[PDB]
Amino acid sequence: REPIAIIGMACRLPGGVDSPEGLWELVDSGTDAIAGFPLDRGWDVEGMYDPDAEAPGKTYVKEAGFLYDAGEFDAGFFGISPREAVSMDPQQRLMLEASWEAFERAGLDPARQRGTATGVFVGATATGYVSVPEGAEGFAITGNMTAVTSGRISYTLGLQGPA
Amino acid sequence: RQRGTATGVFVGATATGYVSEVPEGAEGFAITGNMTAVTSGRISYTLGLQGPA
Amino acid sequence: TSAEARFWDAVEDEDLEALVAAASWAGVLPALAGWRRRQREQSALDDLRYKVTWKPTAVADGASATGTWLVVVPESLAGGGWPVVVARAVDQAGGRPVVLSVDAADGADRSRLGLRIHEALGEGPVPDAVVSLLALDPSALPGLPDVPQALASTAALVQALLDLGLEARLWCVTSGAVSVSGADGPSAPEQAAVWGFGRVAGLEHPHLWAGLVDLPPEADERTAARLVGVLAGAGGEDQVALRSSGVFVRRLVRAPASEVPAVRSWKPGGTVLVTGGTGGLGRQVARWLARGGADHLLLVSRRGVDAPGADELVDELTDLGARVTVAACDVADRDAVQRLLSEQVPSDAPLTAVIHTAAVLDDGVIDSLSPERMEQVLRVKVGGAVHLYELTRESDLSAFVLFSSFGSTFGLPGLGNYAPGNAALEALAEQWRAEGRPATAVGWGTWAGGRTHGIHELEPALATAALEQALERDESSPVIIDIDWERFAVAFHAKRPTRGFELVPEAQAALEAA
Amino acid sequence: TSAEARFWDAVEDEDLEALVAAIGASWAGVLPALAGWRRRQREQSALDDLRYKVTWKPTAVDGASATGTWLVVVPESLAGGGWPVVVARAVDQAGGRPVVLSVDAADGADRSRLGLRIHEALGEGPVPDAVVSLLALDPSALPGLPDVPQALASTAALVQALLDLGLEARLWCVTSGAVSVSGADGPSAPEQAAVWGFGRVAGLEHPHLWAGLVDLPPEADERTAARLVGVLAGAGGEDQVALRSSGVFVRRLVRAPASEVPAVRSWKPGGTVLVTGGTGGLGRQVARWLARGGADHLLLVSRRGVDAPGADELVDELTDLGARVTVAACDVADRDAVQRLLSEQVPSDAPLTAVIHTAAVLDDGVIDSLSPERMEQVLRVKVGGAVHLYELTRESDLSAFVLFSSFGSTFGLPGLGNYAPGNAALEALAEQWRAEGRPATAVGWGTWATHGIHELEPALATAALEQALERDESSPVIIDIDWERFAVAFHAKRPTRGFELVPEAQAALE
Repeated sequence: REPIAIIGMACRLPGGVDSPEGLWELVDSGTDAIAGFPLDRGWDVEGMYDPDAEAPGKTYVKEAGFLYDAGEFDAGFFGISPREAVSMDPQQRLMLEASWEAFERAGLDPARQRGTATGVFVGATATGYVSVPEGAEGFAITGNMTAVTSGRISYTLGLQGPA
Repeated sequence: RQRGTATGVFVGATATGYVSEVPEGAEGFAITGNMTAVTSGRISYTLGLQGPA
Repeated sequence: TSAEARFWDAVEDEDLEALVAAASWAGVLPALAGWRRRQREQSALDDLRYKVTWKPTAVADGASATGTWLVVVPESLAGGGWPVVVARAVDQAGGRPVVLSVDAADGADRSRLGLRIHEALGEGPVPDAVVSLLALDPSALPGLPDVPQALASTAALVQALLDLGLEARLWCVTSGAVSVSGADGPSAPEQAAVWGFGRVAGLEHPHLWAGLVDLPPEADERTAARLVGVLAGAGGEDQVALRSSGVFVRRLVRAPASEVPAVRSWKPGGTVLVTGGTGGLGRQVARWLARGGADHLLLVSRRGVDAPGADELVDELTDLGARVTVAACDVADRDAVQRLLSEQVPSDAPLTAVIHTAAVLDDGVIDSLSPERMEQVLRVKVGGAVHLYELTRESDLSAFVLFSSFGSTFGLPGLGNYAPGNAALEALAEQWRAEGRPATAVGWGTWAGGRTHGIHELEPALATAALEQALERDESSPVIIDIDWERFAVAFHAKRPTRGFELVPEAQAALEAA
Repeated sequence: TSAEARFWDAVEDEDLEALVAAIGASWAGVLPALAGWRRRQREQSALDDLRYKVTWKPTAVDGASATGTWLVVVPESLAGGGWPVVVARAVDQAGGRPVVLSVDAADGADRSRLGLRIHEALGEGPVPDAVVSLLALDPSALPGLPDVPQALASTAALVQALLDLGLEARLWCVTSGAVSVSGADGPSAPEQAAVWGFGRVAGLEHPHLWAGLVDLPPEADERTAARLVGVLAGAGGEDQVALRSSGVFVRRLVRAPASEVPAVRSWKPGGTVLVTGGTGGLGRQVARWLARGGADHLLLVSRRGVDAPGADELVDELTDLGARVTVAACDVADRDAVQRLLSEQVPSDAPLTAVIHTAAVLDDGVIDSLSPERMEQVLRVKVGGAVHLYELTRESDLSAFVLFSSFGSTFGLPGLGNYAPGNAALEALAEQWRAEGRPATAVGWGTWATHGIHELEPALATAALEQALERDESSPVIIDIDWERFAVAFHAKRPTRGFELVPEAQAALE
């Protein structure tokens, strides 16, 4: 029952949060980050509204918590081509940058974790990003597999513990 | 007789395209009925198991 | 595909012999051709329809305050709320602020404000940016009540910077000028008029004008830091609004009324008052209402029966089955409007709707505009609508239509003494809907008869039918305009680079191909 | 979604209640025919995805530097004049050392003798850097095996003789009049086109050894010989080029633009449709298509006839469609057997209107294991049968004479060395017969019913053939390619620029 030290953290949450201190500033200031649905995702934001809960395919909710920069990613840093990046689920992309940052905040050079017994335990679900660019349907398969949300971190950083 | 016991349920499963057309009113059932998490949790619910699913 | 197109060609032409090869079709074909005909008609009206919207954007890690910043603050507020936090934010962002307190009379005057600016920045260096908080005073201009202090101060500050010859970019800040969501309160028209002015100032003087930025009701160090972050940041966005939620940017988006169901029916009953009813758009409104079975029409104008064509317009309207009354009345005079709403409206035909299309044109470049020229325009545009709204409170109206313009929606050069009044009408409608009244502000494009650098003139038949559909759907702020995005998006982007048309796919396609 | 989209969903789902709701009783009879029309349009879009065509792209060429010694292999008939003299000087001009090895027809078609003559020509000196072969410039047939061209037997014996020696030099195979770049350029030679079919397979089996193919114009020239060495020694990644007076051209596969307009030249069948290999796999599918289209008499031919595996089963199906069937056990390779077949079996009331050549021997193997005897068996029926049928049917105005080629010829696949040359020869025969004012079509077929290449459903394949016949489609390529995995696997074996104009293949590699 040994206590487990938290030595690094990383996050991107609604209201401009991209770090643990940004999250602290949000709750310390008592800020409400709920805002309008994103307008750059092909959603029929105008047509989907209806106050009647029984209306099919509609929603009575007009605002929620979003990462309005969910598609922003340094593909080149992780050796991912622009076309693989487009067909890659943003959940995998967000996990790659957050994982890199969390190791850095722990005072750990993420590249010195190559070949270590470092495990990756991720909670995630399939959210239908692929509802595809030419020459990237193969990339779209692993790029949208829920198992690869954890596995790609171990692959990219050469971690040898379970993902 | 396993109701109320510390019985865990560990399932390896992936979501498939069973439901993308469901009966009227059965929309609530379509949600839990196609959640990969419920593939394990349903066993614990139906048999009253108290360990993690 | 061309096979699918050839199928529809035979359906629309109603050719049975061609369709069977490509009978039971005989009874089906005219019902299918009628549905396809109705969809083309609906598609024609929908192409004209847009709406202003606020795009939530990611909060950027803004750059430092590069250089000395002149923060022009009004005296009325003094160092208390917003002025204290914005100066502290510029200071902590690596910049040297120089606060300048200004009188209400000094803020309105061009030459007096310019002298005060040269006096404050005299010893120090030439600034790289100017941040004006003068729009935060909600009071009216002394002597000229229809001119707000916010619009007059913002006009005097921009034209004073041209006289002084300073290169510093001007960022004008407001609070409650725009409403980004339902929860957000209705917009203050005295501050919304500054946004109407700012879009025109942006096009006439692209380097001088940096942009507009709206602030939440309360002041705080958190939003002040966000403010200087967007002013000193990379930019691109010249119309932003800061709220608790984060950052919002003004956008234009298509608003097709096809999937939106037709709530309520446009049944013109009783008396429908139409200001400017003897000529221009009001004359086309009168024709539209008389065709829809209007009982009584009270067409108003400051000329009345002596207006050109009023003699045969009344004949045309009574021939369409509609009782008509034409009266000479200055809508800017509250007493005249009160007498009109008691003598001219009959008992058997009570007032059910008002269509405000009254205005006086006095166009000129920002450099030539003065508060005196603004008062004449705002007296009838805003003042008339305020008088007609306040005097018809007890009456139960079905609709109150304010005629706005594309000059407010996005702006054009020369419309600096035209767009502010239209923007104040849009904000007035929001205030009236918050009180539970059926106000509607219509962002109209140019009409046939009465600039084609992409903006095509609207055909009155399409324009009135698009207005009718919007009324039949409780649309708050419909934008009705015929735009050739292939030419307009490039022409507007050349005058001033903006991302306002980013969510119109035809406009974004034109910008990428360049 | 939109109102037009909702309309088509109710048509496909065959939901009458939702259909009248999507628009403003007689719909019951309309809905099945309309949904059937919508189904044929989806299959037409799938058919459009199968169409490709081999084209020749002009390319710019500037004094390339040649290195090492260049072994120029040549037939003994042409040595001393023509192309062999000007090519030997062009390599000497560029820096290289020519070694013009003159070889006769007997030593040229045998790998042991050819390899021994190469070993003796090179001698104790340094190994060559390039091997330029002019052996394909022999138009004669092999002695005793008339269906094997000297050009093909020599090219096969050369690549395998070089493998036996293990010289590591890059083999550039030169040819003349094997390809047509501009249509009116001139019809191709089947003996030399077979060399390209062989060459594409050799390119994938031995990528380092095989450098490529270069077609030459008819008359020899100093400027053309200079441009020949310019592309061999030059830094050009083009393995299939053709030189003409106009300039340099490169072979490219490209999607054929979709029809999208009525094909008002309906496939009108009648009389007698001769079909070789009718009892076989592809032959049976063609017979089904013709009998369904409304043929009068289908003269199926094969080595077995009625005593085949499923001949009685096929005849009992075909009779119900509305056509008389007369199958025969005659070998298409023997000329005397075809002469008597076009009189004893074909009746006078229904004369020969069309010919569909689909006969082939089931032989396939790697380049190393091939021999001239093994190649005679395949080319006896594939090429030999086609020329015998064409020459005898000259006294009759045919509607169509389709030849069944293959994807192995169009782009090549390893292990098709005794298969692709015959298919490439058919392509050359078709353009030679079209020049004579006769109707001919060489269809580069895919697999019917290998990775990347999906099997074509026979119904969709015969529909593509029918639409190609309705159009005056010269050499259509009909195949279902999974460009994503195919273009990567093809590049892994041999990096090529041939699939550059196909957007799907170009994207796959990036």
